[PDB]
Amino acid sequence: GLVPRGSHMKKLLVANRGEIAVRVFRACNELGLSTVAVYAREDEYSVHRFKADESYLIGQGKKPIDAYLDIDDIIRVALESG
Amino acid sequence: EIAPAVGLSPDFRNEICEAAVKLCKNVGYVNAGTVEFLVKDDKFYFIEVNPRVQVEHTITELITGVDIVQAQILIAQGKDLHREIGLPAQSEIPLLGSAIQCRITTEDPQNGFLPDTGKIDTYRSPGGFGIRLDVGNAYAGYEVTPYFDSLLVKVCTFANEFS
Amino acid sequence: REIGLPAQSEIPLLGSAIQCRITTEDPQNGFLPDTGKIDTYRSPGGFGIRLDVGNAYAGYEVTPYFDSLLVKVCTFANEFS
Repeated sequence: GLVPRGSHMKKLLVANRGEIAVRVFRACNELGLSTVAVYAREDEYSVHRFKADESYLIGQGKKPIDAYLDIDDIIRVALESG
Repeated sequence: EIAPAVGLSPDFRNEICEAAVKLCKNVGYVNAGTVEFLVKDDKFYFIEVNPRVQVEHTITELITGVDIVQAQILIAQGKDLHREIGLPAQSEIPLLGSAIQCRITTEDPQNGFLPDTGKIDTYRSPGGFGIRLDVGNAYAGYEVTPYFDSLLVKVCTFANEFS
Repeated sequence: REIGLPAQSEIPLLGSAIQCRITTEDPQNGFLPDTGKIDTYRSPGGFGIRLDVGNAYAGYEVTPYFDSLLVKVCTFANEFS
C-alpha cells in the first residue's frame, strides 16, 4: 500500500513515437497533464511530435532507431522540460 | 486481434482470466500488463507476461468501457482502481459486444509484405458508428521513410454482435 | 425476433455521450458561415471518439448553397465528466 514519493504529476513525456505516443498524449490531455514528445531527426515529420505540448530532438548524430533507445538523452529531455 | 474470445465458452474464458489474475496477485503486479497463454482443446498453458501496454489494448477498452492508458497513468499517480479511478469489482466489469483490430500498414502483400515507402498523396479516413481509429503516420503529404515500422493506422470496429 | 433488440427493460444504458457539430459558422462574425477552400483537414481519433463527416477534406470548396457542417463529433465515456 506504499505510494512512491513524487507520484503527483503535472507533465508527462512519452519515450516513444507514432500511434502509441499520440494515444498516450490524448489520455494525458484528458487528465489535465501537459505532454512532451521526443523525436529523432529522421522522424521529424511524425504526427506525434506536433501533438505534444512540447517536443525535443533526441539522439543527435545517431541512427534513428538508436536515437529512440538513447536512455540518457531521453532522461536529459525529461529533466530539462520539467 | 479480437475481443472477447468469441469462439470459446464463457466458463473457459473465465478460467483463463482467473489464472492470469492469480499470477499477478502472487507477484503484486502493478500497472497494466498482459498474460499470454496458448490454448488447445480446453487446456491452457502460460507462455509469457508483457509488462506494459500492448498495441491491441484498444479492443479491450471498447468491450469494457475502461480507458486503459488513463488507468496506467492514474495508477502511477498512486490511485486506487476502485476508489479513485472508478472501476467496479471484478464481476461487475462490463462485457459489451465484441471488437476487432486491424493494423493497416504499407506492407505490400504482392511483394512479400515488403513495406512500401514514399509520399502519401491521398489519405481519407472513414468513421461512423462502431469505428475507432488510432492513427500512426499517415496524412496527405507525409513521406513514409524506411527507418521505422510501416504502420499507417490502426482500425477497430465494435458492435453488439460479432458478425 | 429478426433485428435482435431485447425487451425494453433490457435495453442497454451505457455511459454518456455528447455530440458537437463543427461548422464554418464564424462566431466573431455573427455566426456567419464562412466559405472557400479547405487547405488542411486533420481529424482526431482515439478511445471514446466518433466522427461522422460532412463535407470536409483537404481541397474541398465550401460553397454558400448548403449548410455549413464540416463534421459531427461525438464523445462517449463511462462518466459524463
